[PDB]
Amino acid sequence: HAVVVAPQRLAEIFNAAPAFAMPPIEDVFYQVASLFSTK
Amino acid sequence: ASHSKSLIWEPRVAVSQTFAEIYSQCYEGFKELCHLDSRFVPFDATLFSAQSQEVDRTQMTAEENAALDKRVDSFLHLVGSRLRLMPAIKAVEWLIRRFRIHEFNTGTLLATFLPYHTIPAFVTLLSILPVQRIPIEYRFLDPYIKSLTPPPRAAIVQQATNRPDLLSAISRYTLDSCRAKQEYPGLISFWGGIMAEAVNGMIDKMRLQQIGPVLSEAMVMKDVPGIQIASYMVVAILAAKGSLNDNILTAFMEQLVHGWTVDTLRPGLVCLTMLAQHRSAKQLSGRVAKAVIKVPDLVSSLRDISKEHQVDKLANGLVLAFVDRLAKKGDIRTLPVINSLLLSELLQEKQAKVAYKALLLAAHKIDNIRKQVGSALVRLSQAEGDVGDAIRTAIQEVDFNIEELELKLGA
Repeated sequence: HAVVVAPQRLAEIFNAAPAFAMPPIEDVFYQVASLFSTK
Repeated sequence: ASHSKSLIWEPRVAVSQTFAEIYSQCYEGFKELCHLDSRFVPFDATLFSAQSQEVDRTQMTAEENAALDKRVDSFLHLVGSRLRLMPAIKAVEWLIRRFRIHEFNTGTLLATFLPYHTIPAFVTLLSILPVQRIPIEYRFLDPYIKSLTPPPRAAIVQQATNRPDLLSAISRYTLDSCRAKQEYPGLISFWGGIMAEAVNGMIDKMRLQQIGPVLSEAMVMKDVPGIQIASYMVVAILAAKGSLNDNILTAFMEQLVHGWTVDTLRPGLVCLTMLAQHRSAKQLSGRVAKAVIKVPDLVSSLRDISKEHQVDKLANGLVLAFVDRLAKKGDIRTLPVINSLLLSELLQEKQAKVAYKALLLAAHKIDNIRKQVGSALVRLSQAEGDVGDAIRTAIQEVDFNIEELELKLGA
C-alpha cells in the first residue's frame, strides 16, 4: 500500500543538470524507481 | 519595424539588414547543419532555397500558408537537438526573419526551445516573442519575459503540475517528435522529468484520464526506447502511490509487455514488479504471465531486482496464472514454470502454501498427464529447503496424502 516520498527528493534527480547533460534515461529510471520502492 | 526582432543581431543592426544579408549569413549555418545531418538537406529546396529570400507570406492562400506552417513545424522538430550550436540558431533566425515564425508558429517555437530554458538563447527568444501570440498555456513565462532571466526548472514543474494544458502541450510535442524520429536524448529526459514531478505533484496535492493515452502510446514506441523507459518511470510512480485500481494496473502491465523490446527489457521488468506489488488481486493476467517468462533466467533476474524492490507478488501472480492454466487446460508445459518459480524462494510461506494447495486441486480438476503432474507434485514435496517445509506443512493442512500417490505413481 503506497509510499510516502518528499517532493524535494524526486526533484533532486532532475535538477543535477540541464536536460541535455543528464545521465541516460535508464540510469534516471533506476534512481526514481529506487526512491519509490516498497523496501 | 518587426524587422528588428532577431536572435543574433541587436535591434540597431537588425533594422538595417537586407534579406540578402540575412540570407547569406544564415544559409551558412544551415549548410553546416547539413554537413552534420543529411535530414536537413530536403529543406535546401524549400525553407532555405534561394527563392525563399523573396517569399512574402501575406500573398499566400490559406492552404499555402498551412503547408508552409507544416514545413516550419517539421524543421523545428529536426533542429531541436542542436539549439546549443550557433548554426542551428542561425537557421531558426532565417525562419524568424523571413517567415516570421515567431508570429505564425509561436507554440511550436516555444516548445522546441523549452528543454533549453536555462541557456541564454532561451531568454533571447523570449525577448522577441510577440506576447499577443504566446499561447495561453505558456503565459506563466510572463515574469521571465519582463525580467529577462531564465525560468528555474521548478517554475516549469509547478505550472505543469497545476495547469494540465502545459503538460498536454509538452507531451504532444515530444510524441510528434518520436513519431517523426526527430527525438533526441534531452527531449526525452525533459519530458520525463516534467511528467514525473508533475504527476507526483498532481496526486500529492489531491490527498488523470488525460495523460493515460500519452503513457500508453509511449509504451509502444519500439523505435524510441528512451520514450518507452521514460514512460516506465511515470507509470512506476503512478502505481507506487496507491493511485490506481487493479483493472487499470493490469492494462498498464498488459501494455508494457505488449510494447517492450530487448533494449527496454530490464527497466520494464522492475516496473512490472512495482505494478503487481500494488495490485490487491493476486493472480496476474494471462497476457503478462506468457510474456514475463520469456526473460532468459527469469528467476535470477527477479532475484537481482529483489535487492532494491519487492518481487514476491509478481512471482506469486505468475505461479497462480500458470497453475490456473493447468487447472483449465491440462497443459504439462506449465509444470517447469510452476516448479522453478515455487522453488525460487521469492514467494513467502503462505504464498507458497496456497500456491501448492491450488496446484493440488488443479491436478484434481482434470479428467499421460496424471503421470507428470503427479510426479511434479511428488518432486516438489521432497524439496530440500524452506519451500519444501512450506509445501509439506501445506500438505498436512489439506489432508492430502502424497504417499498413496508416491506409490501409485510408482506402479
